[PDB]
Amino acid sequence: ISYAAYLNVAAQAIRSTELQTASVLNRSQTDAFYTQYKNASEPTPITK
Amino acid sequence: AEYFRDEEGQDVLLFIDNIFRFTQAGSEVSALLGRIPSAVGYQPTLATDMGLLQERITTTKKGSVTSVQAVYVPADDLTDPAPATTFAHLDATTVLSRGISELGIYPAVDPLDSKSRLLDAAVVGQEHYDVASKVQETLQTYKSLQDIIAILGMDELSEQDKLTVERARKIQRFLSQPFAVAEVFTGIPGKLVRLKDTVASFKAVLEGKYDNIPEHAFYMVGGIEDVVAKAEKLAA
Amino acid sequence: ATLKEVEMRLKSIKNIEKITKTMKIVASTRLSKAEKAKISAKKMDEAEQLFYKNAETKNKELIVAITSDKGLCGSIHSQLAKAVRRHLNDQPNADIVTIGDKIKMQLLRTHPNNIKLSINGIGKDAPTFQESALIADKLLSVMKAGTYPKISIFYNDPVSSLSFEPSEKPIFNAKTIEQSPSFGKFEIDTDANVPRDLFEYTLANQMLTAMAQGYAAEISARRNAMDNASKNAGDMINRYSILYNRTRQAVITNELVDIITGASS
Repeated sequence: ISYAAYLNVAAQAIRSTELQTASVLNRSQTDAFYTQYKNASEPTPITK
Repeated sequence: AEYFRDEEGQDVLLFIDNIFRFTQAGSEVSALLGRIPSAVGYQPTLATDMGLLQERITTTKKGSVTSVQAVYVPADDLTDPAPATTFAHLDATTVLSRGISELGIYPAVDPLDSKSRLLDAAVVGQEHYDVASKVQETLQTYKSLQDIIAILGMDELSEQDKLTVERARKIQRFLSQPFAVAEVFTGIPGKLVRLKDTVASFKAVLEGKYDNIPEHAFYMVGGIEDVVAKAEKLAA
Repeated sequence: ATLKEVEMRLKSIKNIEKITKTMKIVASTRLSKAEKAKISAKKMDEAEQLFYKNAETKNKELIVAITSDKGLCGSIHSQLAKAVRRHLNDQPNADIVTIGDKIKMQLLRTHPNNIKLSINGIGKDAPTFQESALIADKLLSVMKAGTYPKISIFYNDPVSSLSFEPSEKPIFNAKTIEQSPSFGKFEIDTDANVPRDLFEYTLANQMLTAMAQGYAAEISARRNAMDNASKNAGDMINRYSILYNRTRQAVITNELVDIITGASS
């Protein structure tokens, strides 16, 4: 758990407060896949 | 020609310019003669007259006559019936295109519209044929990507393709050979390059050996050695 | 025929024009949001830099680069790729982390050796702290960022609103914080592991800024490029229009001649 991952989780939690905006929700919802690569082969894409 | 071919029995040469005029002349008289005009207006006896003429030019066992025939294509439409039926009777053709003339390449021979029955991997051997195969493929790719090139930049083509495109642009420029008869017009002293030399020169270019120097270096100059030197000239 | 093949091809060109038009406009809309983000991000970055500058910022390595999954953003993808290749001559065998596919592919061609981590699923969205945070967290764990004595990040700085110059900057390692005379310009006790915390925090904050600069450059380039496309397509409309007109006339003439020939008999 990186310090900024800790802060990130806190930020997401903080919009849960009652009052909300779409950009906030977008800032609290994103997806990706981090893919490893070798010195070649790509270990299977794992969702970020 | 026949007197030389037959009676003297010594190999000749023959030049005909234009054999479109032969067809054309026939079409003019045809109307007056009273023939129902065939398509485009050509004489109905177009096929026979051309046929007879082109079989009176031939290599018999009596003698061998190299002939050079020049076809004025009207409006440069090859689909016109008189040029079309000419294409049938020739043994090799090297159609020269106005577009390639606009590109400034003199000689202006279209490189995807040339044929000879002498281009074979037996006749000029596998190595020559292989060299030619790659040239054809490269240029055809370049022609294929002409649409894409115009609509969007060349940078928006695939990297692999960009190598091909760069090579082909070089091949296109490379193909110009200054002619000594055109020395006046070009203003560049002509150069004749050996057949053995030609195969070598293209082989190297195809392997991208000398691909590292400008397109302008390849432009309006002779053989590979000349290109190398012309890079030095430009470099100064 | 001639006539129909001209017409269908001209229709294609017309449709292409319409699409390139559509994209160019939509690009402008999208671009507005992008620019707004880039300002806010850059301001945030300036605060971190305030520390590093005042501190004295004096420094296998890491290379990180960013170019979206999607292409057709002009030569954003390949100008940055080319600028990676030059500084990957410089580096012996540095590990390239490629954030988004387009640069990943190009770099993969240049070396498959150096590519160790890559991302995918970033470009379609505008960058957000969430993305950056997760990317940073995975960067630390997977690549063990501290091993690299120097990190460098590559992005496209949107130099002018019609230009983009591919740009790089150096992310400062925890070592940097340690050996900078930042004790002489700031105060921490020792209980906090300010190097290990600040390194992590600015790993992401610097990356997010880079992503914002990049995203803006991508969308800006896409607008510029698609605009130039529209121009090129227009010219082709005119060229095929002349062909169409000539072809139409020719068809009338050729058909007419056949009719005359029949009538004459």
